[PDB]
Amino acid sequence: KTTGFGMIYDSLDYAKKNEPKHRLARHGLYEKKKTSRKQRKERKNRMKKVRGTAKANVG
Amino acid sequence: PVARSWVCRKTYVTPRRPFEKSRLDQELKLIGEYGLRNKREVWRVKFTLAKIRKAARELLTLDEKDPRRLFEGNALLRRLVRIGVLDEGKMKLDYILGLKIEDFLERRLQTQVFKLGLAKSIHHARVLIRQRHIRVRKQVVNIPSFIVRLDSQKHIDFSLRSPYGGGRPGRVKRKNAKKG
Amino acid sequence: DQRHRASQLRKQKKEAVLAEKRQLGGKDGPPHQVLVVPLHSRISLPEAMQLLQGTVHLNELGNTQNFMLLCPRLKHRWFFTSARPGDLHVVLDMAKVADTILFLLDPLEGWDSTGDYCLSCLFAQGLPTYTLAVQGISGLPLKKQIDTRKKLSKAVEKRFPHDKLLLLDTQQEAGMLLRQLANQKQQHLAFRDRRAY
Amino acid sequence: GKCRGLRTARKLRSHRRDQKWHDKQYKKAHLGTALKANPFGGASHAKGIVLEKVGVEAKQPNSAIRKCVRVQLIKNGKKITAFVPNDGCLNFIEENDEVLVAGFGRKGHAVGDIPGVRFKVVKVANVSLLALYKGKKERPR
Amino acid sequence: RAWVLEKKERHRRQGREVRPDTQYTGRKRKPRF
RNA sequence: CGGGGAAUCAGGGUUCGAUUCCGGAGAGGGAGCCUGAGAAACGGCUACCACAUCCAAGGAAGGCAGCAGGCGCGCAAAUUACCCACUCCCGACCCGGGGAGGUAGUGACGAAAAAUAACAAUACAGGACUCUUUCGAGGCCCUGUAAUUGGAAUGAGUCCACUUUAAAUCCUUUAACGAGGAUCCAUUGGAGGGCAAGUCUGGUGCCAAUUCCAGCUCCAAUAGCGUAUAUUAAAGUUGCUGCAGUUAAAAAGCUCGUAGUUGGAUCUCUCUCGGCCGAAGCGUUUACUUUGAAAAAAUU
Repeated sequence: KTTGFGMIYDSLDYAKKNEPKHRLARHGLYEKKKTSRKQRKERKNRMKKVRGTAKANVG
Repeated sequence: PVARSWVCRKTYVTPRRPFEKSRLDQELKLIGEYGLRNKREVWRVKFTLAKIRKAARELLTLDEKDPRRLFEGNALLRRLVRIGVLDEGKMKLDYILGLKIEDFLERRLQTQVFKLGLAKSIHHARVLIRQRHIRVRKQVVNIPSFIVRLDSQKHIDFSLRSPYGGGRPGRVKRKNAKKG
Repeated sequence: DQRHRASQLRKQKKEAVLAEKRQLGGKDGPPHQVLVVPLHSRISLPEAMQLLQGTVHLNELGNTQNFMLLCPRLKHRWFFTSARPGDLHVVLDMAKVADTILFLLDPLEGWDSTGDYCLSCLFAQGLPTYTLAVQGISGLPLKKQIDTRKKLSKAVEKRFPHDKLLLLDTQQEAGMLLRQLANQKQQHLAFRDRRAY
Repeated sequence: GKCRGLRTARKLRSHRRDQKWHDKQYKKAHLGTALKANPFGGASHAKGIVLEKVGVEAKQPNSAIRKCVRVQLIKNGKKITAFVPNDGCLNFIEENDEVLVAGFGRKGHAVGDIPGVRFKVVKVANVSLLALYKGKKERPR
Repeated sequence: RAWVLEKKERHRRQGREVRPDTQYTGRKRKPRF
């Protein structure tokens, strides 16, 4: 025997709104950006040493 | 802070005197008679029996119409009847002090597999249970120390995917049949 | 008064230890000499030397390349030498002057028979401070990698029982290894410290 | 005769406090100056530097000449002498080596054979003597 | 070895059963670590 | 640091609680503040003290008892990994962020389950039962041991796939391969004085006894077993339960000599105002005992 949990949604729009992003991704209905935490954290900490539109100039 | 439990028990007590001939011979008798692995299993059953007897004695010190005595004595007697140790007619607290280690050792799954005729010996029973050949009511059991209840006694059958049961032959018989 | 006494003794010990650690590799001392020995025939020594090489003064000989490395980022001076096991006089000499011995390993086995032989000779002569590094762990598929290190721990635990295994794949691990070599407790050898060499 | 009033609690516990102080184990454990005089400093083991090798003569009715090593403890500088299991295991120990030394075994008491040796050598050069004796490991120098 | 010889003699005068006295009476089995 | 609590437990006690829950305190040592509902805040500022970083020598900047990581200390303790999917928190917010937290890694701290073989024939050895006074006979059984055979069963592993999950790993589920010296080989200690266990062997020296070393045989526990140190129990060697003080450790030179501890016998419910009741004085005060409320979880 195998035991799991199941959810049948009324429409695909409700399934796209109320489901977690990972279960939508397992069906291929969602894709997430291919960056890690370290890159985002270091870029955010670099962006706070520069003022104004130069904040958008990091990379 | 973590979301983890740190509650655990030891299931046995090492004897206070390590070397005496009487206890060594009694434990060797029990191990040979029930096909056990080490002295630790004998001590584990001793510890359960000692806990049950201590609870029964502390209940026996209570007044005869204590609500705790009635409730918890009925619960303890009902459990001891349910696992097949006490008879349904000996449901009295005093009889609990008359129980031996051998009853709890009979109610194990290894002994019940040997006594029901599924195995040619007690060591054959232990090997059969450990090798996923034995099931209880639908459920494949790998634990020789699985204490069989009275209502599970008539439902020990022999594992529908096992070679001697449903019929797919094992590794050895399939390999030999391909040689010739 | 007890707290004050403890503070005084701790200040003494910490200043003495600071002086001892400040001597080696710094501007008032000799370069830190590091001898690199691959313990297996499967190790590519020149690419590891590329990884270890901050400015490099690349001195070289007829077959060996021994290079000085200056790094004022960490304020440390190295002399990196190399020796192949089985060259008995070469490994024994450049290990009897080395302050550090960097052993190189392959991910599969610990060492060959030749590496075992040179390790027996080095244990016999006397070991200075040593550091274990594994070279090709990231060339294996990821599914086995963790288990591989686990297995190689057994392959190390016989001769190096309580010692960590560092990795040498990229420049980042090279910098981390250089940091581990720079700040580390030094084994002091009686024969070579009683006599000037 | 001991007092047995219903209001003699203070007197009973004050007397018990003082007569507790008249016990050697209680006073050793509660005076502080035993851990302030133990070479191990309250510890079960301690590391040291082998100063030299000395020889201790055994008891009078059974003459023997046992071999010990004089070592100096790292953390507090005290000098102790430590026992080696046999004469072969003495060859693995050299002057100016790092050694890990434990007690001789009976919670702090001396040997009933070898007079006045208190400690035994467990590890030398960060490897055990038992492994070195049995050929399980080699030691570095 | 002389000690265990005297103790076996002491147990003999106390009249209790004792092992036979042989070559291996007082003998170190092995080094103790 | 205190408490909830842990260990031992006949009963009383004894020992431990730095440590995830609660309360407190601090953020290198002191001190003074700004802002704010709330801070004497340090992942805020300002000085002094102690350390210490860059420098063009004018200056500028500092606070891991956060998560990792390093040095030092030592007997003594893990990755400079992945993620906001779970639990929750914060914000202007259904959407952003969170080394809180979660998930992997290291991990014989410790606790639970549990492999390292099973059966059949044959050959010997014992024990029953039938027939014989017995010896003996049992294609009569049972039980052991095998340098003896025999195929049956299986996990440890190798490895498709699914499942797992944020993505994975592990477990669970399943293909294929996978066991005879089933070498796919269980260790750790102790024993020839006493608790379990020896009338044994071989080297090496002193004057047959006798130092040192290697073994064999046996015993115990077993995926665990030694050792050291502390502590508890044995222990009634701290004695309240429950020790002693002639001769063993111990009663004061002796009596008057306040506090503290202990102290002989005795003593057999109602008054006013509102609907037989409610309010009121309690009846000398207590101690003691029983009942009831109230008192965090987790732990037991």
